Amino acid sequence: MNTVPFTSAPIEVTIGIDQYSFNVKENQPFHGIKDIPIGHVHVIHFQHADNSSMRYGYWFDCRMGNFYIQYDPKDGLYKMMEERDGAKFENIVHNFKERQMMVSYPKIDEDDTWYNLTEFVQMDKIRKIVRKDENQFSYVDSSMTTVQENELSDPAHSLNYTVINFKSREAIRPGHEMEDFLDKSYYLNTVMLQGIFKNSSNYFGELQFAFLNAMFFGNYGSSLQWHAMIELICSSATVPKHMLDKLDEILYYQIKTLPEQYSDILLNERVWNICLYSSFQKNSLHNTEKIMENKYPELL
Amino acid sequence: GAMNSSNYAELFNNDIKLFVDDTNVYRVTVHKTFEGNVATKAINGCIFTLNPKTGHLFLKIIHTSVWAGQKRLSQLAKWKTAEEVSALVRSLPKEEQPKQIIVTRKAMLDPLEVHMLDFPNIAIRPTELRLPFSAAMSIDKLSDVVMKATEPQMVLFNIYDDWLDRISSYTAFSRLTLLLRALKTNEESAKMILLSDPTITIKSYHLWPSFTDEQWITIESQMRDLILTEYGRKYNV
Ligand SMILES: O=C(O)CCS(=O)(=O)Cc1cccc(Br)c1
Ligand SMILES: O=C(O)CCS(=O)(=O)Cc1cccc(Br)c1
Repeated sequence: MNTVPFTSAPIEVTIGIDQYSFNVKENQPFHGIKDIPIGHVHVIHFQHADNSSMRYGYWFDCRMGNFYIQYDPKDGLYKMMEERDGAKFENIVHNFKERQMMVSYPKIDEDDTWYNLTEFVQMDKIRKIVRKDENQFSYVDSSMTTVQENELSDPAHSLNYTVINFKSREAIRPGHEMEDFLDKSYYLNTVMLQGIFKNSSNYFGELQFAFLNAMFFGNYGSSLQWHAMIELICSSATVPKHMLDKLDEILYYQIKTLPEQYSDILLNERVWNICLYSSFQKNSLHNTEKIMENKYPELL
Repeated sequence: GAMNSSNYAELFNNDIKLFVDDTNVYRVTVHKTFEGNVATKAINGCIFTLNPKTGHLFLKIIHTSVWAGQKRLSQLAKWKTAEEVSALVRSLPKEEQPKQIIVTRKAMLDPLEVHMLDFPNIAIRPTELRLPFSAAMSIDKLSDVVMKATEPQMVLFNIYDDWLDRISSYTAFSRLTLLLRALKTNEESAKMILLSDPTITIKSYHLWPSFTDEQWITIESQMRDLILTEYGRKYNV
């Protein structure tokens, strides 16, 4: 198991660590989170009690370094940093562990939620969407725009998702206008899967990362990206049967995890109704269709 | 965006623009089969592509062979229209290409946009106007060339005959739309009005008769009365 230490908690803050949320009071003796399960990316995120503006957080992987959190009173946020002195680090963590100043990530042995939401997510691909190369972890927040959004404004602070646009020359072969527009299989399988992503696991990784960024930071661009990538598969007549079975599972656990009070803004009625009831793959998402009907029948 | 009664003068400024109407592209007659089912039989149609400023009409004739062995014909019609328009634009020299293409029905917007991705500076737009262009097949010489056609064929016309020598495009357009609405609402009466006087005649190189200015006023008056008459008949007034 591994750990993320905090010099301190100077401002009252709601801290998130993957799908868990808990509150820290101004100057309560909090020094961090222990027993984080090795083997998965993680995300530690923040919402200041006093200013709900800007949810922000950090994507990291404990196998890539020793990371800690220290509040920066100039920039006004909890910053992630890497301690290169491994020995300084174990010493510090042991002290706080001994004094029991760390809350305990409760890994449950009948819960696969986090695995099921991050199966295809890999820190190396995150670091290509979020460009900040002198760090092994990746900052995201509420307001970061995506490359595509900055085509319709600082590029350093943007999310480089793979642009998808159904009415572009990339999506539409000359002389196959109607064919490619009503059946997107060319765009899915040759352009995106064989061309850009190389395999379906990197496509699913971006799709999952997109969803998590929407859900955890309320990032509007990420939400668009997550729907765009669902729609491209659902709108293709020809999709490997393994992709559909897996897509069904992925969405199911996304739908399962979404807070009920946030579905009116994070789910796009058009995309889902099309995908579940009109698209080529209408019959192919049984598990997703069952949880969507039973949980958010309102949306349909 | 969309075109309406607020920016109605835009049609007659100096930016090349075309209307595209696909209503008469796919045309069918419906009849009973021997076994008592219903079957369709397609007939020739046409794409109606009009420059409202000059009166130039690019009448692309749609031969029934186009449909042979195809599925989902009403939807293909929209994509066949978009392809024809796109090919027409591409055959025009650059300085003759439209800046705008206005489609008369919203279902045409995506097919045309996708076919025109190569032309990112050409705006593709809907209109809130209800334009009576479906009645173009009530014009006899257009109906004639469409039904006679044995093959795909592009035929060029000026739907204003010579009117622009004497009036503005704004007025020619008004007259054309009033004539076409009349023909759509009651085609037989509309035509009677145009040939009730046997002395006035249609030049072989025209579509509409050779009315004096004074006779056009009278005609215009009679067409408005017809539309009004049909409105009353319709709603009981
Ligand atoms: O210069 C400073 O203010 C910080 C140096 S330091 O306190 O060692 C940082 C750090 C290392 C290891 C665990 C944790 Br908690 C944080
Ligand atoms: O519904 C939720 O999200 C809250 C469950 S919970 O509070 O997250 C459990 C928990 C408590 C305290 C630290 C940690 Br880490 C996890």
